[PDB]
Amino acid sequence: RQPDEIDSMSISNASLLMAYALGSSPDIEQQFSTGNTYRKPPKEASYLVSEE
Amino acid sequence: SVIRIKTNAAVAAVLPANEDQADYPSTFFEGGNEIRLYVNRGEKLDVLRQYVYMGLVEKNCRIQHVNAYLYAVLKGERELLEADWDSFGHKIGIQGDKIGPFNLVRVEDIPDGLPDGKLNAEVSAEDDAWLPLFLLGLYRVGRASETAYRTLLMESLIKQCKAIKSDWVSPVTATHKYFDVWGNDGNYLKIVACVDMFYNHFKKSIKATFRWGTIVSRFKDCAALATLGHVVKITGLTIEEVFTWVLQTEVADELVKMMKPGQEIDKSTSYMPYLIDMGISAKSPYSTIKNPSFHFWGQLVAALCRSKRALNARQPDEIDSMSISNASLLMAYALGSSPDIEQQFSTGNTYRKPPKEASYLVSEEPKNRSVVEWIAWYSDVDNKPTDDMLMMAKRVAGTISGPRDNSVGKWIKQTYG
Amino acid sequence: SVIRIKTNAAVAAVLPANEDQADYPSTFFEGGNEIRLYVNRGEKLDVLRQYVYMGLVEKNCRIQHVNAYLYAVLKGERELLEADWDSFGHKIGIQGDKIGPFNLVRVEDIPDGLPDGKLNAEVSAEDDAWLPLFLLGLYRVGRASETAYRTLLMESLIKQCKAIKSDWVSPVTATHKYFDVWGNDGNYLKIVACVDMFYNHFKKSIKATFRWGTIVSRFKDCAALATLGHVVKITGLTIEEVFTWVLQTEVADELVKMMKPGQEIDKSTSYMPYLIDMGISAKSPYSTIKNPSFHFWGQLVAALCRSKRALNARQPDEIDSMSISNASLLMAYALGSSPDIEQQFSTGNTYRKPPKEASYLVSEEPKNRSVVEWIAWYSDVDNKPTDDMLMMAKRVAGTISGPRDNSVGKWIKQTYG
Repeated sequence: RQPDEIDSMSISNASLLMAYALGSSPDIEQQFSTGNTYRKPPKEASYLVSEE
Repeated sequence: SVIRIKTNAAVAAVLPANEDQADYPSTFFEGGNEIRLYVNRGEKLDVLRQYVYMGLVEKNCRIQHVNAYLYAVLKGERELLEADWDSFGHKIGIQGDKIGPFNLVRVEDIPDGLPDGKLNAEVSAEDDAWLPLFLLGLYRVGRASETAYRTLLMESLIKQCKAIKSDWVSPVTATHKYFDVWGNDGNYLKIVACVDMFYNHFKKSIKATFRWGTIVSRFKDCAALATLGHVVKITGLTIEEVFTWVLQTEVADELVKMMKPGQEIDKSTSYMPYLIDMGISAKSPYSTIKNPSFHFWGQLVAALCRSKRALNARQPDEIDSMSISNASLLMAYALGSSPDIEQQFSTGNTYRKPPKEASYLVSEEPKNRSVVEWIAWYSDVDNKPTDDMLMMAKRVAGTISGPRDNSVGKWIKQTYG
Repeated sequence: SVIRIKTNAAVAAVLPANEDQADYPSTFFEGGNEIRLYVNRGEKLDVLRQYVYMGLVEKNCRIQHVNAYLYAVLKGERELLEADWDSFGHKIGIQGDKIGPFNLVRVEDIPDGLPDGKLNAEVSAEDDAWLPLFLLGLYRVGRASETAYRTLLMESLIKQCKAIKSDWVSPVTATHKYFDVWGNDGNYLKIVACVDMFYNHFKKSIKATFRWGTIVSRFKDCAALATLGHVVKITGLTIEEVFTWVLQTEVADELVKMMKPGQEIDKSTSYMPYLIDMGISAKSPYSTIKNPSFHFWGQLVAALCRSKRALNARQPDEIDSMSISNASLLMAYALGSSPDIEQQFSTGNTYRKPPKEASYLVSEEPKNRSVVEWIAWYSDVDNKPTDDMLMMAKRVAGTISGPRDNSVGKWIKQTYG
């Protein structure tokens, strides 16, 4: 149920920003390994797609 | 090193309500080494078989009768041990002696519950060929609730109409569910488990036909192990190679909890598969419900890999479905971009002789199935699926002629398609 | 040789629940063990012939009667052994002797189980031209369960209506299945196997017509051998060349276990074809269920090579089908891109006269069927099928007018098409 008398216009906007962030950066980290490495992350600086 | 949360003035620590854990089969045998069966022993076999045979003719068959009879007919069926049989520290039999079907559990005398009524019918001194098979067969029929409940009784009647000569009236009701009570009796679950584990060891014995209706008791509520084995066979990867692809931190903790060493999950002829029916453990940790976030992973990977069996796997609500589905498509699109394609036999010729020229920059798609090379490749696309990648997902979506509701097949249709 | 698996702290055990293997014909007869047919003898032939006819006219034709009768009527049909007959070390007959149909197995008189009842009807005593053929032929009707169950009886009725003169009453029921029980009797399976193996050797004998209805006993639960033989004929490759194409590491493992040397798999005059009916093994290693991933391989290749029988080949659940289908399509498109075209006869003229080309830059498509040239060719396209390659797959998809509910026939239509 959508609760009447809330900032429905703004709360829906903040919710979409959080939902689109979880999908654009999923919980994607390897866990197990057989003696192989860890993708050696070099900490990216900037992608110009949407500076996402 | 926990991270504290503050606000515009002060800290506000947060913790929600908890949830329940699971039990393990091995912990029960540290002080309570012996299982406790309770069957009525003292009445003669022929009197017990007729107490059941008139309870079977009536849609009102009590459970104390079926337990007392099955202990009588199935107690002399001893068989030769060709090799020591010892699991979880409780040895069952030394080499060269005949053990019976009931030496797997201590047979304690029943609490005073001697069966009432059901006056004996005519002489059925030859009906032991089917009676244990029928009463054991209702456990399989007691389970199914859908139209398979109709199919199984017809298959069960064939198993016993073949048993005597030709004639067999069918006392069993077509659709009444009075024998569903039998699955709630803890002693009846133990005798049903003893018949299956015993004849799984002596598969060559003539009485192995009784295993119908009790084979379902083996590896019960352990579907998470079947999911791990299903992924290994369909993916073509080794069991170790499947573990490296567990891209979620939460899915690994659920996969780790099932792998606790001293549980004898490996090797047959163990007490672990029958942990629940024997009472060895409540709510088995290998059940699908106890580790849902791992159950969706892999089963979705098997789907995307054209399983057709994973498509009817109820997607478990309350998991990181948005992220688990992304790791599955990357794993599924890696298995198709590097098929298990290696020469095996040879008539005297050589191999593709790869010289490893650093890499090809077409889409720098790795030519191997190693997770490390693929995760680094997937980061170049900002961890968002590529065109080609969604295109395979629509190809898998086209095989789902009709999904089951709220299933993995519905998930592939709504998300990827 | 297991590899170790770590996480962010510690190692994790990597073993799932196990499963069981199959037996081999050679391991039996390792002690010199004899097959032991166990049938009740000592009763007169004519009374057993009448005990059977007075059960056959009714819907209750018990099997102890048919076993005792078939041993009586069919023991003495001896035939001229023109050459030594020796399988698995247990010699059957020396050259030049009258042999027999029942000397392949020890007679081993049964513990007293003599059939009761069914008093004799009128005397025929000359109708053995059809009676063994019907009871042996009724085993074949025991198998089919669909409308072919009706078609086989029509073939059985014509075989015996022609047997007497013109007249033939048909005691057999049109559809009742009281004789489906007969296939579970171990003695009946042994006698039905002896008639087929005996008359497979003496094909010229007049009583070889009895072989109808027992031919189903040959290579039973050995469909993987029929699949391996089918690919050699449909693809046109030599049996050696088919082994070289096994692009999956798993498909090789079934062929290795299927080829165990001392099993007399090649020899006709051997005990191997009757693995199930003779009791030599309780689970043939050559069954389709015992060798998955090989059964999907080849049968999909036979499909893709436009075989009409492979389309109804049960796709084995729980395999790496996504990878096998890629290797299968690559093999099928190689047989079509270089058909066996070498000239054979000649009037004194020559052949395609190749002057050592060694390299054409069209698509470097090899002109031969060697696996090595195709694997290197497939590696240049990153082990993904080409346009031209899928275009052949759509061509095979258009001939699949209607698939059954699953199997490879769904594969060519659903994925490649």
